[PDB]
Amino acid sequence: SHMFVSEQSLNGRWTLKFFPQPAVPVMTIEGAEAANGIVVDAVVPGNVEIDMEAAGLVEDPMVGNNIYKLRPYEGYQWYYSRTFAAPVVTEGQRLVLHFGGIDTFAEVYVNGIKVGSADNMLIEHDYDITSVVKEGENRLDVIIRSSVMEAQNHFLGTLSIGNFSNEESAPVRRAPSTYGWDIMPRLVSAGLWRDVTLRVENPVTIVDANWVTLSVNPKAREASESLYLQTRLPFEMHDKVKAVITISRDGRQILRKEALMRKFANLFTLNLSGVDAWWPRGYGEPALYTAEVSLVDVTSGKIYDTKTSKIGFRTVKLELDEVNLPGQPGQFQFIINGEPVFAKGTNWVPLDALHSRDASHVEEAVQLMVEMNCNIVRCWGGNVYEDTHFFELCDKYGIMVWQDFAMGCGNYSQRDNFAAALEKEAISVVVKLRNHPSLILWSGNNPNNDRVSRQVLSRVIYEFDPTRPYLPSSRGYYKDPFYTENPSQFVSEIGYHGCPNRETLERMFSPDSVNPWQNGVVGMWNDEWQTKANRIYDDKFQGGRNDLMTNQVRIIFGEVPADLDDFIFASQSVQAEAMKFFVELWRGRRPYRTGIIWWNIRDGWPLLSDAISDYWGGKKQAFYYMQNVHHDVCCLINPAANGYMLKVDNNTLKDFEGVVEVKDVASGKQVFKGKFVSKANQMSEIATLPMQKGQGMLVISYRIEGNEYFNHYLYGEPPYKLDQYRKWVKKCGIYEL
Amino acid sequence: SHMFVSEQSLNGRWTLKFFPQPAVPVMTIEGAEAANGIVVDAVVPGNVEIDMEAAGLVEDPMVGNNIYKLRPYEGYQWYYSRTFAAPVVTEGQRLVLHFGGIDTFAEVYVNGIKVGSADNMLIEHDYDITSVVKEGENRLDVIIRSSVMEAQNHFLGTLSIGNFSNEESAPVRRAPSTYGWDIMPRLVSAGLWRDVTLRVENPVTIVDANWVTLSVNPKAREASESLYLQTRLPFEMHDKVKAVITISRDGRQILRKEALMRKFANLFTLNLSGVDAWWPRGYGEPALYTAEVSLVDVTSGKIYDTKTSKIGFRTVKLELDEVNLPGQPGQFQFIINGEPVFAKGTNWVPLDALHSRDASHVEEAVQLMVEMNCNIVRCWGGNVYEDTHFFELCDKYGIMVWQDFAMGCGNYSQRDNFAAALEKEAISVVVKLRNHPSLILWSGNNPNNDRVSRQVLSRVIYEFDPTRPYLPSSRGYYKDPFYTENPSQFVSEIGYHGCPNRETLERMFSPDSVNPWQNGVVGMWNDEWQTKANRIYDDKFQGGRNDLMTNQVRIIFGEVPADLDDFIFASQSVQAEAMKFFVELWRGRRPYRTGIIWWNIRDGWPLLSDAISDYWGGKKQAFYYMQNVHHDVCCLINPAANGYMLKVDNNTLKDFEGVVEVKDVASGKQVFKGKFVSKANQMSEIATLPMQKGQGMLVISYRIEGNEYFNHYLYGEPPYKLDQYRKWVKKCGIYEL
Repeated sequence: SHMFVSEQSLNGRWTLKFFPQPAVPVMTIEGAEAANGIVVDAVVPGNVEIDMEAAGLVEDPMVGNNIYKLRPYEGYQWYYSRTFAAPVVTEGQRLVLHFGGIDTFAEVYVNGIKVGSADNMLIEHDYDITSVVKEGENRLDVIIRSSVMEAQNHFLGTLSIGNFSNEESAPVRRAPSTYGWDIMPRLVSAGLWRDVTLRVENPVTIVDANWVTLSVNPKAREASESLYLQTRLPFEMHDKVKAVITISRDGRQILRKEALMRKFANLFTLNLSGVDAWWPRGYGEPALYTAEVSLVDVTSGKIYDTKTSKIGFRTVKLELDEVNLPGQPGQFQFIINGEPVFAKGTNWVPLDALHSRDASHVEEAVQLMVEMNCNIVRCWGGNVYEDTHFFELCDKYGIMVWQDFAMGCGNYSQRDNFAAALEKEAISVVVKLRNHPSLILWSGNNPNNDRVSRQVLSRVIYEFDPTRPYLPSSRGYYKDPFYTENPSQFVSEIGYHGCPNRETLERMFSPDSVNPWQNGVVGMWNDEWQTKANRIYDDKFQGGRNDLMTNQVRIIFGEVPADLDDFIFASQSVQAEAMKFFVELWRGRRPYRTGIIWWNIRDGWPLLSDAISDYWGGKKQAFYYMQNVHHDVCCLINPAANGYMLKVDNNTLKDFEGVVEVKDVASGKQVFKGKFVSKANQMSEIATLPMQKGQGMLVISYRIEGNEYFNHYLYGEPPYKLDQYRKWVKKCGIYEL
Repeated sequence: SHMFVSEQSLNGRWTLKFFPQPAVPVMTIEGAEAANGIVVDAVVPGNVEIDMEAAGLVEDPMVGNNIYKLRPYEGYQWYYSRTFAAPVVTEGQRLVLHFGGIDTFAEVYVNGIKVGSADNMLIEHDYDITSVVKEGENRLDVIIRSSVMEAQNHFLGTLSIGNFSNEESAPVRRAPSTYGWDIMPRLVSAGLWRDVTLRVENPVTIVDANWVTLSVNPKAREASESLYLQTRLPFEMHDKVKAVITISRDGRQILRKEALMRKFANLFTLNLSGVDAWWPRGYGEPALYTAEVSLVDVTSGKIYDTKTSKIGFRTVKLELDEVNLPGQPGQFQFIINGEPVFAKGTNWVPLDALHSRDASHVEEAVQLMVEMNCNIVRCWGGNVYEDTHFFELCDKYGIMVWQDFAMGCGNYSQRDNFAAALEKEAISVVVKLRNHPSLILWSGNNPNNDRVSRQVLSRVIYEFDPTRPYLPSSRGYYKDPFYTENPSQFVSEIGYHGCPNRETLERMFSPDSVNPWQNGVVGMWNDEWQTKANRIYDDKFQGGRNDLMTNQVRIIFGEVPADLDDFIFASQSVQAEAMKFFVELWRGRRPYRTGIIWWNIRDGWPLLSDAISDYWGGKKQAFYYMQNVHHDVCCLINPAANGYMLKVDNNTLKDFEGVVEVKDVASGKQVFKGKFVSKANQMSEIATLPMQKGQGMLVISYRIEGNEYFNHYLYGEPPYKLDQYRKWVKKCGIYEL
């Protein structure tokens, strides 16, 4: 919330004219209107493929192999055009044209006069159009050119070629996943994918309100909060404007401070009483306070500007362990408000290949994490930066955010132009997000002499966010020593394949391609299944990523099921047991293990992937398994040398008592029953259970403070029988089918 | 070989107009034609002094003191002018004006319109003149200004003044030796010293074909070769062009791979069978393979572009030792294809002061190294970068190349402008030479905080050549402890003075200046002998470098001879014994000693220097002495504590058996005869020979695999008798007089 004098939306219907980009790209209005192209109605915010599908010119890219039919448009130009009424601009005021998203390389014109040249799809773009606006009807024209073709204006270094990120992505500032990944389709797309507004500022305005938590005392309910305020202040207004700072919660005023404005930039330290600290989920309440600052004329009482946001009193420290594998990553632990927190959460991928539809999915997607009880989320660097509302939800629901700078698999340019473009991007995104309490870490996500991670991004954090840590860098049987003997205290990007629900299969695949076994030969994937797992370019081959699902089914159940529903249950049960085991293994091996960020919670396209819920919200079996091992206090079973260790993990700051009962599901015999005391913020061992004979499943039934919780442990050695496994799950009564 | 649509030569007769540079340098065509100057016929490629000498305006600078008469032209401007027919350029095609060498600061005009500004004589210059070319006769005009005068456009730091490299050389990007060195005349010169061509490119063209040897297995006859291909590819041509990669040898195809072009930049890995590794001389064959890549239309079969070059499957590592001297000079060894190689070779200096005649000397000069059996050559930083053909010869003949970035004695600018110019130069020369297997190392030749060596040049290698190492930094009696107790494992830049042959003396000097003793007083050099020493500026003085020659003759032979022919044999024998001892000393002290690069093999002006062959190809006595101690397997004698140690060195990967016989020349008495086993790639000790009485010479005769090899060892203590030494050489029968 930033109360300008006025904000007028330019969202709505525009005119979109597209045409193949000639050898000399079109950059002027005259050439854009003279170009031979097709004109359709467009929607802003949007993507050009959405407007084309509305016009009936492209088929639904979410179906079959229609994604490849968008290939020719990667070399097209896109000419947005509309008219707007000029807002009222009195003397001294400034008129700002704001684009939250321009994908990507575009020339912006107001009344035929160029006002800006854009080169980054991940950050905002503001242009002062005060001197070009006219009375009455005005013209806004944006000529976008081909992003793929922009790559050929650069010479790539050796290490920028041959990586998993496309070479076209290396020299340009766009979301690397747009060019194609293993979990994301190739849809470069284009268009104005976020809001376009007209803002009016007074000569006295708030440039930036930077809120920084300097100290927090959760027990005394105190906190010292700093406000680094920067303003535009004419000298005639010096000593005549005052800043009104207001901290409040639920309409109740906590603190109010007034200070005469004697200079454009000031630091205000607010020592607060009766305030609670912001905590991630499990460790306390996500206490948020409304922080408002206004510039008010001391005489007339005129309000020149107001900046409002919800802050959280919180400190973060990244404790790098350097005695146990100091050279290996993952040897770190987050310290929030002085307390070591164990992290459990998901990786955040694109919400949609057509990123204009991201905002409409943020609410549901964040609700998936709230149901899952994640206390952390790592926003993948192959994706765009999410908008303010996503971080607001993470503030409200107490989910810590690990933000990677937008860089993909590979090494990047060491030269001045890429550094200047990346520094401009880093300064923009940091200034935008640095006041959210959920944000806890910046990551360069990269050999260690790399100018980008070890200089440009680090230098921006040093000057513009010194209170948040910066990290310059980040599949057969789940019980393989590759997982069970992994030394990483903090593991991340750990996934497992799982077939989507049949309903999703029948919706993304053509009816002939819904069954995966082309010509009935099991193990052989038809061309549509191959595309939906994701093939980036239309190549005709057999095998690849799809062979993972089948291989995993054989390892656990001996044979691949021919029945499609039996194959879905088999594949989803493998993903469900594997993912649950990984979380239980890291939680059970505290205090050495410090966190686990799994991959991933939600797909951004109808796809066969490692996600536990698909693009249309269809939750796989893994989602419910994971849900029962993400509780604040979770009773679990880990393998032991001569049996099974029954443990109870506590990701809170309070102690708990309860009773746990483990029994074999097939025989009903009680293996253990007793009271347990789970001390706060630690793993507590209950009892070593004797080894069981053969295959089977144990059911864990525990109750804490009058609430019933359930879990299970599959013992024995695979291959198991799908029907016996099904019958174990059904008699266990925890999960459905 | 880069098959453009067409390449039309502009070499030949041009018009040259020269005039003194006024205070405001002429930079436009109008001022160039208006300036009062002299017009002569010129030849491209060439130097302006060559054109003037053809016009009878300057005397032969290679004779006497005529080099100083070119001084006034250091302040002149040079106006090249020519007409050319426009090549055929169809739609989409691009016309490129290519200059392989512009010395140096020049404004390039095509039809009166400026198309480029040049500021570096060491790299190519390409200008897209498509938009300025006209049908029919076209005009090409180049206005070069004074290089010396360009220096006064900069302010020099303290450490750039007083060094041995000229202050005029510090802020400009030219060969530092052009301004004067101890072994090179001061001839700044000017001109288009390399080819000028017109190239036509298709819209689909090859930008760069970077070949990199990823792994080699010399005994399996296998190797994995990577092709980093960058192209220009219009989007309409995406998915419609294929890359045809062809590895072959002697017209026999080894591998052919076709790949559809889906993006402009790709990495192709070629795992090859039946291929041999490239080895330096002695360690194996210089196996070269023809690597061709073409961009072919999949439908029409049209070939848009083809890039062909001869590659070599080879790996290189530089093993830096620390157990010994603290990262001191020489404490390293080259590891080629996993085998530690002992380096023996020469420093490479300018082939000509008028560098347009370099190319005409490359064949003969490389053949000097092949006759010498050098396996390495260090291209000196005071020289220009050699062209493609010189590296092709080093590929063909198995001579490793240690390339120094062009930089002279002294510290350089730490500011942005010089760093940006050097980065552009490094990027240009690295991309040009990074596909030659002979190229083995890049060197900054620089204190440890220097921006140039420890940042600009290092960052370019890190991004554009990560498979080649980068090194940020590089008497009287030859038995003085200064040499015999030198701790450098890899010695380099080690030389000894030697008077040239008499024919070179009679061709360099005036007939009265052929004898060195002015007015007959022995030891006093006339003004012409002083000039040829090289003396950069015409300052009259006695002594200097020339006193080194006489001093060495006195130490070894007690007195300098009066007869010029006896003085030549005395000075050349000193140089021959001194240089031979150095090579034998380093070869005999393996494995601690890792290499020796001596100075030098050839002169690039008619000069009195430490070279072992002069500018006109006259081999001094040292050339033949050296040739017999550069054999792949060499029997040598080193001094010992209580005698002499007969050793045999092996710079190959094979074993050799033979018989060696050592006997005193004067007497004829056998001192030793026996069989030896020279094990591969090491120094092997044969026998400790007993100490001999007084002065004399031992002759070493060894036979290996039915071949005849010879050497000798001068024993005793100087001064010797020049006649007695000559009788020893004549009775040995090895060397002539």
